[PDB]
Amino acid sequence: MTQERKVALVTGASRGIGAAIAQQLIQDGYFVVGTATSESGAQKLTDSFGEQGAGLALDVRNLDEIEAVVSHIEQNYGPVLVLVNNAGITKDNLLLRMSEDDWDDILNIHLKAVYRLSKRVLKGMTKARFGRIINISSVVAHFANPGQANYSAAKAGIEAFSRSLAKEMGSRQITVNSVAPGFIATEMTDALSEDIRKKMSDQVALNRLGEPQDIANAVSFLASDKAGYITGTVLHVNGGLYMA
Amino acid sequence: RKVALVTGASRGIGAAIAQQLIQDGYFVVGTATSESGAQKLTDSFGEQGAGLALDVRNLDEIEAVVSHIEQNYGPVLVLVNNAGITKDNLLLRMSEDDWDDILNIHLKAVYRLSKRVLKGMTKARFGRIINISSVVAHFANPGQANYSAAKAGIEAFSRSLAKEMGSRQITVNSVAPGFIATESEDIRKKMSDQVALNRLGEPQDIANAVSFLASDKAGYITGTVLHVNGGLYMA
Amino acid sequence: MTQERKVALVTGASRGIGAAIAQQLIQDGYFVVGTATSESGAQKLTDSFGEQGAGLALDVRNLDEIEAVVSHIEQNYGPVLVLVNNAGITKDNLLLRMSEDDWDDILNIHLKAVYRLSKRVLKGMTKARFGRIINISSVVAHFANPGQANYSAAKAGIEAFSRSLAKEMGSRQITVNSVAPGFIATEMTDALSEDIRKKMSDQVALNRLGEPQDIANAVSFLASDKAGYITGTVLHVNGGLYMA
Amino acid sequence: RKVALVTGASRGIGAAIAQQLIQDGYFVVGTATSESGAQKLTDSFGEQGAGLALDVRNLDEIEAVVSHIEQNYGPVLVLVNNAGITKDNLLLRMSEDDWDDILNIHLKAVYRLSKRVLKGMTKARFGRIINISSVVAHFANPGQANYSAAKAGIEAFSRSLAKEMGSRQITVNSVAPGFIATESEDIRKKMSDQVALNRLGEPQDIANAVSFLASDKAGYITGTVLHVNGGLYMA
Ligand SMILES: NC(=O)C1=CN([C@@H]2O[C@H](COP(=O)(O)OP(=O)(O)OC[C@H]3O[C@@H](n4cnc5c(N)ncnc54)[C@H](OP(=O)(O)O)[C@@H]3O)[C@@H](O)[C@H]2O)C=CC1
Ligand SMILES: NC(=O)C1=CN([C@@H]2O[C@H](COP(=O)(O)OP(=O)(O)OC[C@H]3O[C@@H](n4cnc5c(N)ncnc54)[C@H](OP(=O)(O)O)[C@@H]3O)[C@@H](O)[C@H]2O)C=CC1
Ligand SMILES: NC(=O)C1=CN([C@@H]2O[C@H](COP(=O)(O)OP(=O)(O)OC[C@H]3O[C@@H](n4cnc5c(N)ncnc54)[C@H](OP(=O)(O)O)[C@@H]3O)[C@@H](O)[C@H]2O)C=CC1
Ligand SMILES: NC(=O)C1=CN([C@@H]2O[C@H](COP(=O)(O)OP(=O)(O)OC[C@H]3O[C@@H](n4cnc5c(N)ncnc54)[C@H](OP(=O)(O)O)[C@@H]3O)[C@@H](O)[C@H]2O)C=CC1
Repeated sequence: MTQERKVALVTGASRGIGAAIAQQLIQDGYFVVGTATSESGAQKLTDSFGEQGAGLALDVRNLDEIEAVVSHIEQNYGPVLVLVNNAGITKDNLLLRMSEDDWDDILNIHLKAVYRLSKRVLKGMTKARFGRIINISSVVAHFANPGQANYSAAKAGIEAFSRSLAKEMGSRQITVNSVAPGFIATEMTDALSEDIRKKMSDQVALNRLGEPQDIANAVSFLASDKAGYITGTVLHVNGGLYMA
Repeated sequence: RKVALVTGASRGIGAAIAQQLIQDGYFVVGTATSESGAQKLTDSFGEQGAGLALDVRNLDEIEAVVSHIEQNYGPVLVLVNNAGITKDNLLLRMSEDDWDDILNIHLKAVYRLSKRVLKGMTKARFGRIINISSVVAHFANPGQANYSAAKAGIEAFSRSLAKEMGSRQITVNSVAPGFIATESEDIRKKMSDQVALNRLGEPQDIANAVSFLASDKAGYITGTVLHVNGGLYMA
Repeated sequence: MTQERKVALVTGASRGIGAAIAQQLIQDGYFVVGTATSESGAQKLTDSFGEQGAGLALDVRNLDEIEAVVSHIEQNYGPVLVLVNNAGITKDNLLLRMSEDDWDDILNIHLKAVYRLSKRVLKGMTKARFGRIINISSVVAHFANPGQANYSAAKAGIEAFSRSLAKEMGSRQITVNSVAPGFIATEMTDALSEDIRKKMSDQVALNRLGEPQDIANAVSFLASDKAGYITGTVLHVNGGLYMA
Repeated sequence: RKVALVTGASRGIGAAIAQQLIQDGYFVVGTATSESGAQKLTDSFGEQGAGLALDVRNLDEIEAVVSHIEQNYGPVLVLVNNAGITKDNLLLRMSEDDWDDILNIHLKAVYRLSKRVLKGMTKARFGRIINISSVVAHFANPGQANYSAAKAGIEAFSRSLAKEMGSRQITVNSVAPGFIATESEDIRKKMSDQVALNRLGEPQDIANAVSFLASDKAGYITGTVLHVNGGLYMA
C-alpha cells in the first residue's frame, strides 16, 4: 500500500471535539492519526477512520510514548504536517484544596504535552516548508474561572508558547495558532441539567451552546490554505460568551 | 441568492472580498464613489452582482442604496464595511478635517450601515456583519491616531452589537489586516522583517478570512477580531 | 499673586469620580483647574478648591471653548502639565433606537474632546519635557454592554488614540494612559436599588462596588513620578469585574 | 508591622521591591538561594526585615520558610513572587531540563507559595499577592518559549486566584516589566529604540508599581497585569 495524503495527528480523538476535528480533517483530504489513552479506544478510532486514518494509544504525559507515536507515524504514514493538540482532562479544585498532583498532572497533560509534541514535529514541518500546529485552548485562559487555576495556567501558557513558536518558525511557513472553545455541548454538558444548560446559554450572545463541529470548522479553517497568513493568534469560538 | 453588500469593492481587499463572496454563492452588491466605478463593478460581477455609487459619509445615500438593494435584489444579509481612506499626521499637525473625515468614513459609516440592515437580518434570523479593522487598532503607529481610534471604535461597536443581535443568530465580527501588498523595495523588506511569516499578505488572505466568517463554518463566532497579519501582531 | 505649582486640568470635576480626582491632585500638590458645564457649577468648584485651584465653565463639545479655557489657564495659572479627560455623559439605546444625535453627541463629548484637549496641551508639555495625559475610559470598552455601542466605541477609540499619542510623545517624557473604572458608587448607583447594587457587587471579585477615591488613587499614581515608566496602558480599576 | 515576603531579593528588581516595601512600613522577609545571600539581606534590612535561604523549587523549603516567618514575625500578608532565571533556546534546542526548571522556578513556585499563604490572608481578610511577570508573556520573543509560557501561566493563575479570594479582600495581581537596566552599548540602543519613552527602565520603576499594588491605594485592583515597559508594549 501507499500513503500519499498529508498526515494530521489529532490527540484525544475518541469523542466530542476531538472526534469532530479528526473526521473533519479526513473530509478535508488528510490522512488522520487520532489517539486515545487505551488500545481499545485506539482500535475504535481505527474502525471509525477506516482506510483514511489510524488509531494509536498515547498517554501524552510520557515523552517516550510521544516519541514512539510520532516515529510510528513517520515510518508508516508520513510526516506529521498538521498537529492538533486536543487531548486533556480537568482536575478542578479551589487552590486551598488543589494538590501537587492536581497541578502537575494538568500542566503535564496540557502544556508540557504541547511543548513535547510541537518540538517533535518541527523537523518534518521544517523539511516540508509547511506546517500547522493548532492547539485547543479554552475561554477560561481569558475569562477566569474559580477552581481552574491549573487548567487556566496551562492553556494560557500554551497560547504564549504558540506565540513564541510562531515567531521562531514563521520564516519556514509553519503557522502556530490556538482555538479557544466556549460552552460546547459534550457528554459533560449532556450530563448537566436542562436548567443549567439554560443558565449557560443565557451567558452566550448567540443564546445556545456550541457543538463539536463548530470547533472542527475552526480547526479545519486554520489548517487550510485559507488561513496561510494567520499565525500566533487565538481563534475564539464561544458564541460571544467572551469577546476580544 | 442571499445578498451581500461590500463597500469600497473597486480594488484590492474589497474587490477580492466581493469576488470571493460571489464564488461562495452570494449575490454581491459592491459600491464605489463614482458611477464609473460602479459600472466597472457591474461589469466584473456580471449576473452574480451589481455595482452602485455610494459615498458612505452621506446618510441619505446610505439609505437610498440599501432601499434600492431591498427593492431590486433582496434583504442585505451580509454587510462588509470595507470602504476607507487614511489622512495620516502627527497629532500636532492633524487637523479637525483630518480627524473628522476618517472617523466619518470608517466608524460613522459602520454605525449607519449596520443600523440600516438590522431590520432585514432580524426578520431572517440570519446575519453577518463583518467590519474591516486594522492591526494598528492594536499595535499603534505614529501619525495614525485618527485611523487607529476609528478602527478600535469599530471593534468595540461590533462587540456591543454582537451582544444586542446574537439571539437572532446575527454575528458581528471584525477582520484586522496587517501589512497587505498594494504597491518601496528596501522599505518593503523593513515591513516584511516585522512579520513572522516574513512576507506581506495579499488581498485574497483577507477575502478568505471574510469568506470564513460569512459562512456556516463560523456560525458560533461573534464579537471577535480575526487577525490576518502573518504574526506581525499576536493577540 | 504667584502660581508656582504644576497645573492639572480635570474636566467634569463637579461630583463623583471627577471631584475625587481633582481633590486628590490638590492633595498631591498640584494647582487644579476643574471644569463644569455651567458658570454656577464652575463657581462651586472654585469654592471647593479655594486658593489651590479654580473652576471654569466648559462644554467639551465646542472647540472654541476648549481653546479659550486652556488659553485662560496658561495666562492665569500656568501650562497644563496634567490633563485628566473625565467629562462625559451616556445616551444609551439599542442600535435600532440609537439616533444620529445619540451617536454624535457621545462621540464628540468623549473621543473628539480627548483629541482636541490633548492636541491643545501638547505644546506646553513638550516645552516642559514632562506631561501626563490620563483619560477616563470604562470597563465597557472591553466587556461589551448592549445599548452602549456609542459609549463603548468612544472609550475604545480613546484607548487607541492614547496608544498612538504615547508613541508620538514618549521621547519627550510625556506619558499617555487610560484608567478604566468598573462599578463605582456614584449618584447613579445610589439611585439604584439595594437588590440591584447586590446584583452588581456579585459580579465583582472583591464583592463590592468601588468608590470615586479608588479612581482618584489610580489617577494620582499615574500622574506621579512613581509611574514615569508607564505609558500607553489601561489601568483597570474594577475589583475583578473584568480581568486582563 | 505587616509581614511581606519577597523572593529573590538579592539584587536588582527584587532588592528594590524589598527596600521600597520597608519604606512603605512593611516588615520585609527577603530570600536568597544561599545562607550568605540571606545574611547580606539581613544586614541590609536591619531591624525592618530579615533574610532567609530558600530554593523555591523545593516544597519542603517553602513550607519551612513560611512556617518560620509565621512563628517569628507574623502572617505573610504581602507575597511578592520575584525569584527567577532564564534558560533560553530555540525550541529545537530547548531541553526537557531547560523547560522544566523555568516552569518550576516561576509558575510552580507561584502556585506553591500562594497556596501556602492563603490561610493567613483569609484569617486577616487582607492580602496582596503580587507576581512578577514579563512583557514577553504578551510580546513573544524567539528563544524564550519556556519563560513566556511560565509568565503567561502566572498571569492566568492570578486571575483564577483573584476570583477565588476576592470576597476576603485579598488582591492578586501581576507586574510585567519591560526592558529594565541590569548590565552592550549599540545593542542597548536597539532595545531603547523599541521603547516609546526611549530609555531602559530601572528596578525602582518596578518597585514603585509593586508598592502601589501592595498599598491601600490599589484596594479595588485585582486580577490585572500592570505593564511597566515605557511603551515597549501597549495593551
Ligand atoms: N469540552 C468542552 O466543553 C471544552 C473543552 N475544551 C478543550 O478542548 C479539548 C476537548 O475537551 P473534551 O471535548 O472534553 O475532550 P474529552 O474530555 O471529551 O475526551 C478527552 C480526550 O482526551 C484524551 N486524554 C485524556 N487524558 C489523556 C492523556 N493523559 N493522554 C492522552 N490522551 C488523553 C481522552 O482519551 P480517552 O478517550 O482514552 O479517555 C479523550 O480522547 C480539551 O483540550 C479541553 O480542554 C475547552 C473548552 C470547552
Ligand atoms: N490596504 C492595506 O494594506 C490595509 C488596509 N486596511 C483596511 O482595509 C480596507 C481596504 O483597504 P484599501 O484596500 O486600502 O481600501 P481604501 O481604504 O483605499 O478604500 C478604497 C475603497 O473605498 C472607497 N471609498 C473611499 N472613500 C469612500 C467614501 N467616502 N465612500 C465610499 N467609498 C469610499 C473607494 O472608492 P473608489 O474606488 O471610488 O475610490 C474604494 O473602493 C480599509 O478599511 C483599509 O482601511 C487595513 C490594513 C491594511
Ligand atoms: N460613573 C461610573 O460609575 C463610571 C464612570 N465612568 C467614566 O468616568 C467619568 C466619570 O463619570 P461620572 O462619575 O458619571 O461623572 P458624572 O456623570 O458624575 O458628572 C459628569 C461630569 O461631566 C461633566 N459634563 C457632562 N457633559 C459635559 C460636556 N458636554 N462638557 C463638559 N463637561 C460635561 C458634568 O458637568 P456638570 O457637573 O455641569 O453636569 C459633570 O461634571 C466619565 O467619563 C464616565 O464615562 C466609567 C465607568 C464607570
Ligand atoms: N531583569 C529584567 O530585566 C527583567 C526581569 N523580569 C523578571 O523580574 C524578576 C527579577 O528579574 P531579575 O532581577 O533578573 O531576577 P532573576 O530572575 O535573576 O532572579 C534572581 C534572584 O532570584 C533568586 N533565585 C534564582 N533562582 C532561584 C531559586 N531556584 N530559588 C530561589 N531564588 C532563586 C536569586 O538568588 P541568588 O541571589 O542567591 O542567586 C536572586 O535573588 C524575575 O521574575 C525576572 O524573570 C522581567 C522582565 C525584565
